[PDB]
Amino acid sequence: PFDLLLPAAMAKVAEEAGVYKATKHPLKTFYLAITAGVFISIAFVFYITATTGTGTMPFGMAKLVGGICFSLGLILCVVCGADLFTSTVLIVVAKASGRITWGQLAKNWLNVYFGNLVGALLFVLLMWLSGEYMTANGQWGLNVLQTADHKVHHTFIEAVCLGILANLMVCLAVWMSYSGRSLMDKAFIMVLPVAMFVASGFENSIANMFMIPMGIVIRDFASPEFWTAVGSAPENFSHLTVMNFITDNLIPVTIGNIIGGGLLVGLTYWVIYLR
Amino acid sequence: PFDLLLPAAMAKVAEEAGVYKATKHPLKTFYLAITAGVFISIAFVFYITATTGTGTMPFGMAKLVGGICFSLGLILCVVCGADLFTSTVLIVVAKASGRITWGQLAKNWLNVYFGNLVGALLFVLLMWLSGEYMTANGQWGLNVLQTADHKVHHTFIEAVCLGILANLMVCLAVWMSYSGRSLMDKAFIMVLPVAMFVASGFENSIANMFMIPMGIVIRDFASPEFWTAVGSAPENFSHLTVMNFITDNLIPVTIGNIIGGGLLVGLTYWVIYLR
Amino acid sequence: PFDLLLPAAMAKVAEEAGVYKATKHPLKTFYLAITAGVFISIAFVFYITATTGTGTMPFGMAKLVGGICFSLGLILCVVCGADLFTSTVLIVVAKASGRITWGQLAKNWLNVYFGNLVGALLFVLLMWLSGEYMTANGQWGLNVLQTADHKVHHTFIEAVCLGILANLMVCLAVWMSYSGRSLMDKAFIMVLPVAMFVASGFENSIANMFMIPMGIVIRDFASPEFWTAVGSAPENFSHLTVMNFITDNLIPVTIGNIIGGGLLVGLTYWVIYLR
Amino acid sequence: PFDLLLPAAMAKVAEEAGVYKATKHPLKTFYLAITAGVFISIAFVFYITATTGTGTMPFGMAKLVGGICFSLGLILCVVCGADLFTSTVLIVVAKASGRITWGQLAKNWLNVYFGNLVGALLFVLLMWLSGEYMTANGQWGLNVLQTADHKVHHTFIEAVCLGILANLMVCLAVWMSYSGRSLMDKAFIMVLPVAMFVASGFENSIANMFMIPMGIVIRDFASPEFWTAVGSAPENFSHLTVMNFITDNLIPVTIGNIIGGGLLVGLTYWVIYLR
Amino acid sequence: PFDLLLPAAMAKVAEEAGVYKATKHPLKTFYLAITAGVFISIAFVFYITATTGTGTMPFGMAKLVGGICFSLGLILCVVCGADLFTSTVLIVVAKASGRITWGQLAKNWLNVYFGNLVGALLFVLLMWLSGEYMTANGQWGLNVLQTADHKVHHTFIEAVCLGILANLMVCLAVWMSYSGRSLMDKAFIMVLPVAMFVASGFENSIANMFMIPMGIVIRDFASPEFWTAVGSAPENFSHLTVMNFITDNLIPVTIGNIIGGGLLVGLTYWVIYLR
Repeated sequence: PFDLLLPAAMAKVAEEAGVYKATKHPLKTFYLAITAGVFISIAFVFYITATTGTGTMPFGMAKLVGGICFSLGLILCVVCGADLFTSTVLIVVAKASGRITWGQLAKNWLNVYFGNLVGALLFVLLMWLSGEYMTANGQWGLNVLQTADHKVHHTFIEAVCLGILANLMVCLAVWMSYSGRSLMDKAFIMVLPVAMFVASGFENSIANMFMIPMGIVIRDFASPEFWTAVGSAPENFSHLTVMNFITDNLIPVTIGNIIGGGLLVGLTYWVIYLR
Repeated sequence: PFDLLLPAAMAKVAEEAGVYKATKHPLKTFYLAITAGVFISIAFVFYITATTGTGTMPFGMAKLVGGICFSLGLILCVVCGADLFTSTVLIVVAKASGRITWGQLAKNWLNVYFGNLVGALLFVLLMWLSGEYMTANGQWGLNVLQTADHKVHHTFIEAVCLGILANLMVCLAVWMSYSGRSLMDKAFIMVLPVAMFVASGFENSIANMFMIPMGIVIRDFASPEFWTAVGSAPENFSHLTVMNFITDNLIPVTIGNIIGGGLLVGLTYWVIYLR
Repeated sequence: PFDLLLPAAMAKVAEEAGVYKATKHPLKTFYLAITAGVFISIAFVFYITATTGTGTMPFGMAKLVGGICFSLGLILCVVCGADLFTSTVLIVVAKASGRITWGQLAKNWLNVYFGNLVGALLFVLLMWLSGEYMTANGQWGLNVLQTADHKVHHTFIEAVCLGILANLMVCLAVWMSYSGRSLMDKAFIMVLPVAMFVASGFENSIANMFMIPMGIVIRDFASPEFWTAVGSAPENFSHLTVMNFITDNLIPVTIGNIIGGGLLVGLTYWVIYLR
Repeated sequence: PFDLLLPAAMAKVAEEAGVYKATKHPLKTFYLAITAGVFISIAFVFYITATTGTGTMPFGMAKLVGGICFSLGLILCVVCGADLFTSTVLIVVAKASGRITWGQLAKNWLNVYFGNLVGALLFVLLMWLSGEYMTANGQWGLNVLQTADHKVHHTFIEAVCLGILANLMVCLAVWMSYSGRSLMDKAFIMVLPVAMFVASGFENSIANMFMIPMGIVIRDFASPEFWTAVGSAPENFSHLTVMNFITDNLIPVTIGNIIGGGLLVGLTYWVIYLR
Repeated sequence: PFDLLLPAAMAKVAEEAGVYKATKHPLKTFYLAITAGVFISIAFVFYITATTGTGTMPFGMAKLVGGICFSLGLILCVVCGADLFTSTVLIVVAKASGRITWGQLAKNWLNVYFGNLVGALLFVLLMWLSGEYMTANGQWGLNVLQTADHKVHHTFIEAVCLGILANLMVCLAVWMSYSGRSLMDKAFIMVLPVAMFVASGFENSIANMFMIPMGIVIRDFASPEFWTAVGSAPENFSHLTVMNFITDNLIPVTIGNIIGGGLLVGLTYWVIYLR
């Protein structure tokens, strides 16, 4: 009563949440994953808006403010009960406890991944129809294009490790929020961990599902006035391809996400406490 | 007790609030809508004051600070119980639940819209009688004029999508505040979502009801000293017309507001939880 | 229990506080008004200290930081139970409810006004005896002089409307703090509304009771070294006169304060809820 | 329960705390005063570290950040139960109530003053042995020397009034923290009042007990490399003398501290409420 | 209930936590120490990311932001129940109380130290495999190298005193967090004390266990493109050697850590309260 949960109780509520999320109806899970993807896309839009025009600003300060803005998406995911893949990886605790089977875990992960992708694509369509890429004389679109272009230029091991580091922070934020008992203890304990992985540049698969397709759409369908304003051409971002997106980024970053989240946070604390 | 509300309880308190707001007396609803319009105009005044003179400042940082300042209006609307149209669209949850009829919804929406417009006009009159447009050697009035001029230059589909995105954030902030149990959990969970839509540039109909008429009034009745100080002439803002305001902005942004708020937040969560 | 007060309960605690404040002993009211004036003078000293040297800083950011600093005075007034005139105007709710008479209201308002003036003068004497006007090579005194000089150059209608807007924000902050149940919900819900009216430039009579006499004292009794450092002369601020202070500022700003506070916040919510 | 304390209860808990602190064992009081002096020295070290290199930064912003950093010391003093002289002056409430005698008050004040001085000297020794004065190519030591040099150049009446203003803010912060019921309401209500007196330049005797001896030690025992880096010589700070420290600063600032704290905060509220 | 713990209760919960941590199973202690080292490495990564490119920024502001970012690691250690050596030194309270023996204390300290080192090395390997040292055209790696190089250039007495000061702040933050009763009172009371020791430059042994080996790895295995971008050569950091790391830094900083933490915080408060 009125007290923060101790780590053992944190692990037991994590186990219970894993069982609850794994036993939910597939259609409800799909809808919640769509909302989670929409929230993550909202967070990346805030990040891009905040970090626009900060070239003269110091690198660390601008990235820190961008991460503080980006934490809104995962705060929304936690508060609104949406199913985010980075958070659904933590059902490995319930899997190890034996309360859920491997088939339930596989179905939940697939459903949440697909729903997150659908939500990210829907928000990409909305963002493009809004005309946001011409903000600040095209600097918003240029920021989107540069952010997307940088993510497609990583090695397999580098992408895997970046995904491990990103899902480490996301699952640590979720685990810490498990201790909170109010809307504020479950939101303010989650700004710094997310801001770390956003400012550092760690790669999140769900966030990339919004980022890279947005960059591809802007590279393809931008008006010539946008290119004239930004002083660049589409051939400067030729590497922004769907196949390159899925191959150079999606698979390695996703594999790193599983390895980080449900091996370095879920399983380790299950071993420490719930074994 | 002492715990944040779970999403199912959040949806049920949203339904109950919708029924309560739809069954209120029309005169009380009109007065509360007037207060809500006054609060929204207060928020836009804070935004304009904060963002004045930030041309040299980075775009994202200045817009983020402006949004943080702007969140005060919706915080006031939630705390003081005022009826804001962006929030009254969420009575579609109670409509879908069957607790209220279509006539009640239509009457509530019309009354709240009219009251918000009346409150915005009253605060426009107060702001003009205050002489605030000559602050910082006319940079306050110039900021108001530029903000109003930019909003009148959007396509129908772009305005509709911008309104969808704005009401998405507003209704998401309201839905998240439904989880809080104190004045602080119902205020700090609402700064970031509002700051997102303010910094990004998403269009809110109620906020525009204060913004654009203020710009028209300043364009019409400004002293020649103000124009000399700002180095511009009224013909530079010829497009700032009442008919252009209602046609290019009000109808599309309002339609986008309904489509965002009571289709992408209210109905989706009613389907997920209250069906 | 553990929950924020609903607007009806907020209005009833406002009514009860009005009755309690109107029925207090006159000497206790005088002492509390003196403490309130001291707190308001403390807030203006923080504002001046924070905004010193921010000429190169953007206008909005500097004024926002100054308002955040200024909110300390009204936070102190609320927490410590001091009687501030901007807050005592809200006893019009209890007057309309019939719990107090017109004579009690008049006596309370006069006593609180006189006590606030006495406290502001005492803090002016303390500030002058401290030697603070020579801070930053006289930039503190120059900031005080410019702030005082700008306030004496407003029309009657402009001053009345500025006072209306200022007391609107002050009474709205008090009304919102009525909802809070802890020291933090009653302090953080009060920073933004005060910061708005401070950054915008709205005129508060009690704050001006410290500001303008301080400027007059500095204009009169400053050392020639201060004038040499600031590169100005007393004849540059000839308009800073006590008669000009009371006539151009005190009466119109005070009348606007009553019209804002106990007509646009107190009476409107009494009509909505307590009628 | 769950509610902030009303001013009458705040005064009664202040009286009870005064009796408790006055009736404590002298050795425990001495140890707690040593810890309080260490905490105050920690706060001044944070202030110096934060304000180092901020010459190009605006005066008010840099001093505000320095005060926010400095509030940590008094937050530590309140949370950890240390006996700080600025806080022990408030036992005048219990003295006026008759619960403690004059001898107890005198012994408590002397013991706390001596313990604070001993703790400040111990932290001065630790800071010198750490080698911190060579941080940022000697700018840390130069900041310490300038801060110490400015404090030794005040008139008796100016020093007395500055001490009155400083202890006013410190005792007001303590009195406001008496209302809080958790670690957060007793810490966040204390940042702004302390930041005011730090940013403004009001003189605290305990803080000066760390500041000035540190400056004397740096002036005496600095390496010639430090002087070469800072581009100055010890003769530029000849006035930094122990006798000048105790005569020009310690006695007047301390007398102002008593007059502020236990006449303008303690006795006034005892008269208002506890008489 | 709902109230912050008084200092006597703070000391008794510190004693109980010491007994609990000293009586835990060695393998669980090792795993928790590994997680604590990972969290500390995460905090140093945030610090490096935040402070990258802030050469033009004022020294104090940049170091303050870096410390605010760095506080995340110790917040994670407290919330997640990890065993950090700087925190395990406080079991000297339980040792003095007689509840645990000297052998238990020695075994706990050795196990926690070894686990922290293993976790720091694992995160060093992950950081190197991520490729983070090429961020901002090698400015991230240059910041890491400079931070590591500066720490290897301290005298024995200076390193001992810096460790004393660092563990003072860490143990004071832990002791203050013992008073909090929620996730927020146990996190926000811990940002300022950690930020102090990070901004000032006080040396923490566990943090150095991540910092210096990372610098050695970057100095050894960096690509020539990184050196070309940063405009430097490995011979500029020849002193970055493992033997120099353990001799010039590890032993003196660790000894200072024990002397600070479990003599100046644990034993002093045991003497004041628990004797």
